[PDB]
Amino acid sequence: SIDSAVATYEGFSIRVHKYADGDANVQKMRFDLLPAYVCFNPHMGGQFFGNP
Amino acid sequence: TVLTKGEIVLFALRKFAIASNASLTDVEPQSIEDGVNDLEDMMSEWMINPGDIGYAFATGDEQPLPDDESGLPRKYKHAVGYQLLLRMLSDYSLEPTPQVLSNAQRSYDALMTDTLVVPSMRRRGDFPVGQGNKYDVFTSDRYYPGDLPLIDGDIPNA
Amino acid sequence: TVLTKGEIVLFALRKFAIASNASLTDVEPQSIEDGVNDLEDMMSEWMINPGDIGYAFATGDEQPLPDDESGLPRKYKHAVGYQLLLRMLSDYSLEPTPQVLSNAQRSYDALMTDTLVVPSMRRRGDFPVGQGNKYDVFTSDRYYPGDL
Amino acid sequence: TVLTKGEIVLFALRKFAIASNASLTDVEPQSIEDGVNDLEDMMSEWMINPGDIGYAFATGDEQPLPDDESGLPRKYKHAVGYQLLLRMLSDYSLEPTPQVLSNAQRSYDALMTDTLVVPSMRRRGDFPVGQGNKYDVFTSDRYYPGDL
Amino acid sequence: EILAPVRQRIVTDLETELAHFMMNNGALSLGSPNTPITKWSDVAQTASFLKDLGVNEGENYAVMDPWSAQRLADAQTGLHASDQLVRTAWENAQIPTNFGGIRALMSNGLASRTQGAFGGTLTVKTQPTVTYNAVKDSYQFTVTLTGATASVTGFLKAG
Amino acid sequence: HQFSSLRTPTGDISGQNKNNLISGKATGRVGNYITVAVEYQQLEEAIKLNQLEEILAPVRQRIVTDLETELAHFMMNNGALSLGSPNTPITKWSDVAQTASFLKDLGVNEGENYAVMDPWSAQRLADAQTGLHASDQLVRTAWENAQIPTNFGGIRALMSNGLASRTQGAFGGTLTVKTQPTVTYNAVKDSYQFTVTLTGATASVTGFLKAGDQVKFTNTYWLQQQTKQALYNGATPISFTATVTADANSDSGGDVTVTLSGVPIYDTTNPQYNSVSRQVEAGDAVSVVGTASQTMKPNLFYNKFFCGLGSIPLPKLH
Amino acid sequence: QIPIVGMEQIRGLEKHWEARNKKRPAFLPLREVRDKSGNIIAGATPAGYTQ
Amino acid sequence: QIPIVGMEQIRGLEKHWEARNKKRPAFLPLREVRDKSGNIIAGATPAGYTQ
Amino acid sequence: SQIVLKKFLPGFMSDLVLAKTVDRQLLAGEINSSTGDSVSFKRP
Repeated sequence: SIDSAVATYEGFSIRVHKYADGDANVQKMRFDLLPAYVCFNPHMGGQFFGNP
Repeated sequence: TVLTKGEIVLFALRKFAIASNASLTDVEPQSIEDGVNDLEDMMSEWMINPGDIGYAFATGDEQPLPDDESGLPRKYKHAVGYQLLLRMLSDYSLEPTPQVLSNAQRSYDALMTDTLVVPSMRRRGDFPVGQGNKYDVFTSDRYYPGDLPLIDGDIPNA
Repeated sequence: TVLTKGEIVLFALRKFAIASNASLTDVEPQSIEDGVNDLEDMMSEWMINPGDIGYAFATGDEQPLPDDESGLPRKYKHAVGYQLLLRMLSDYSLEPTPQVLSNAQRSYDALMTDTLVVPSMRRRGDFPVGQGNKYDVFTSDRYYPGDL
Repeated sequence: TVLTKGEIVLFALRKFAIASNASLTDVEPQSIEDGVNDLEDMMSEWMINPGDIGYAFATGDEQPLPDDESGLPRKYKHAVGYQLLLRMLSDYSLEPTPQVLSNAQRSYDALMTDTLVVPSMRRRGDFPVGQGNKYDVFTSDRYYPGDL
Repeated sequence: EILAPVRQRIVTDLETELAHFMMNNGALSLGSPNTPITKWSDVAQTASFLKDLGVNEGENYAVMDPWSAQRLADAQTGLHASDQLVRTAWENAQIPTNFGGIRALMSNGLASRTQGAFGGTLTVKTQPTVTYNAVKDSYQFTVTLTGATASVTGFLKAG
Repeated sequence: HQFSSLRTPTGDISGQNKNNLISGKATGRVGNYITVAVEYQQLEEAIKLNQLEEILAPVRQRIVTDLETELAHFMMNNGALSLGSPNTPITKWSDVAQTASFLKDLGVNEGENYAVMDPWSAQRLADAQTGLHASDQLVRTAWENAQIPTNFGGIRALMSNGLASRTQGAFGGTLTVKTQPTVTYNAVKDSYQFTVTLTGATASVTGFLKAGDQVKFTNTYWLQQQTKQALYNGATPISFTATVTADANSDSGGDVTVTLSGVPIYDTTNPQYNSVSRQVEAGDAVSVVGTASQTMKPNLFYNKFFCGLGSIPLPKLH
Repeated sequence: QIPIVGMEQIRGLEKHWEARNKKRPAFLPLREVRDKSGNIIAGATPAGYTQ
Repeated sequence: QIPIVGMEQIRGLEKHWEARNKKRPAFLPLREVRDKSGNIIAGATPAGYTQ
Repeated sequence: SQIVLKKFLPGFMSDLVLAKTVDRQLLAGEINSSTGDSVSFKRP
């Protein structure tokens, strides 16, 4: 029961919702995106700098 | 500046010459007390027809004090004092004169012109907006907003 | 800052100088009880035309007293006092002045301004409801209710 | 020559013979102070309904003095004096006269005709501008701008 | 109007916290953090280490900031025989795709980290448990150290 | 517009704050007419004035030259970024590549970047190019025609002799701010300029700071605009810099008030618009880049959407 | 067309006149015209309408 | 057509009359005509309209 | 200072290389309404 839409940006889908909670004549919009991350093997990457 | 209630009351007495600085006989303190009391009753009633104009009331149920700051702009004192005088004349068994009435009316009109409203009534809400306004799918706006009730899922009837 | 019957009655008597500090006269006990019971009766009558305004009545078999709390709002004091003065002056057979009449009328108008209703007449009851509202066919919602 | 306060009060007290140069009368500090305060408050309220005329108000928490410059142009002196006289006549239990009323009204109208301004009705803002104005040369001049 | 600069904010925050996640979970380290990147070996050592460990199935990568790349492009302009390389470096200041056996990339959106105050000769006091039965699920372990400063908050930051 | 995000494990943002729509505007104004007027007598036209068209040919060239000079003055007065020091001329390749690298790191994406340099710097760049080792075509072109490629160091470089010259103006003493300025976005969002007073200048010098001078704030840093991260040129962070708009003079006590273009926005109630690492508090160290009274022709670098020029058409007279 | 009324004639009663086209009021309130002495000189109707 | 009013009749209200065709006011305010003594002699309507 | 053009001034933008380089293949459509809030892969 809330107006919504979807936006695409470099393969990412963002859910936008619009409502008017409260009688303050103030509209509200929200954007939503949820991510998931995994580390397969810590011994296959890291940081690097230069050496003198 | 301060524009004290006692100053307003003394102004009201002076413009009808009940008692002034250049007078051999003066009024007793309780007369000023009743004048200030009537001033505050009149101003409290003035929250209906003329509307709030910035008067400061006594908070914490204290008796009115003549030397307290009213909190009104100086551009209102003649109107307030004239309206106070018209209410207070009978107590002194005296009647108003045409010049005083005209001055009171002029000052009251001057006060009134500073508190206009012009409500500027709205559009209905089922009035269609033209096809040339380029309405969209998401923001609605195909029809003008109206009262726009805020309906909750709970409390369905009301 | 609550109002009292004694305070309201005294205001009316001072307003026409029947009894006031400006004059050297002092309140006579007989005038005050008359003011109190006249005020109570006038409020009982007012319970119809101006409408209820928050007056607190005296519990049965108990006479009202000047020290009793009236319960009226502060803003109605001038209106009530002026009406009391107008229905009081006949006791001493005085005649109201044009300024007193004008002040009483102004106070009455100001009091009545805060009690308007504008009942906003409703629909009929057999008036058809259009197809733009997308009514529910089974329900009896093709027409306006138009009742209590 | 500059115009200061106090002389306006003296003008008001002289034009109705309260305290004139040749009337075998004298001025009083009470009258001077009352006139000065009345002038200050009257200009304060004149700030809204008639147009501002350039009056110079006293600095905060300082009493006005008769020697302080008013700042008014010399033309408005008669109007200001007549209005102040009408606003302070009732202090002495006196009543004005038709000739004084006519003079005050005429001078007030003379003051009004100088500060009078007539606004011009702007066009709506969605009113089309014709092809004869050659709006194609410009980008967003197809319609009238309206008002800010 | 709001649609354009909100997806950019979403993506930027996502990538910043992803960079934080990678620098918090990565294990290997190379070189001294003080010294910036200046020469060819500074980039080649990453590929050399990755090959030395023994990883083959996969595809290696490296990411560097804008200022560092110009320093390498400037180094490339000083080559002696590669006309194509010297021309590209002189004109467009662009390093090739494969630099030193690893793909070098240039990015300006990259998180930064503060070291965190530390002082004193540190050493381990208790033997930790690093058995495969214990660490066969997370490759993480808890260890205790001595020889630190008296009492400081944030002795070791994240990363 | 710019915005800020929220983080919540489930999405419940009932008790948090929402971004507001603070919008700013940039203003543009017209200048003054450029007019070239001549007159002659009828007798002069009859008996003496011949080849009038060839006589009057260069008026359009003069008009365009004046327009270009004014545009260059405006650009150098309104620029804010700064690289290098005036004490050293352009000699190397990094000296030009640094502009492209700085513009890329700052966050400029749209349009095409440009750099403009004087013929002597173009000659020195060609001289440096002649020392290449593998690109025979470029070496031959530089050795013969003394030219440079259109793209140079990743940025498009141009050579012009129409640039203007500026003067530094005498200055000295350990300059530092005296009063904390106001850098709130709601206050500085209209013109991107702010006024500040300094302390520690010379006793009484007229023309203490001239238009086009550049002042750098030592202990504050630039910020990557989109990622809100600091900028580091290796191990030396980049410091905030700004440009003076109009002339200033110093009174007794070493106090000088100056208006600067480009602003260090650090707003606490709207962090979303920050463009600097930290606030500029009282007593911060500032310095003026250049020399006491050096005069030179400044090289320029800019983006496509830095400044804009238009030529308003004029209507005919009756 | 717009009605024209005095200031004190409609002061305090503006909300009922503002919403006369959306709601369905049974009537509309308005005051009389009173001079400086409080006497009634004109009715409760609006003074006039714009042409 | 242009309405005709008085200086003292419309003083202090010009802004509400300047935009009666842009906004949608519920009413238009105007004062009455008073002589030198302060008595009302005419209504709040404009005196007339130009031909 | 009254009329406003309908085109916004350009702004600043960052770049995306980390998301494009990291592995976006193994974990793709496995966190559904059935598996729950976490899912695990095997080790060699």
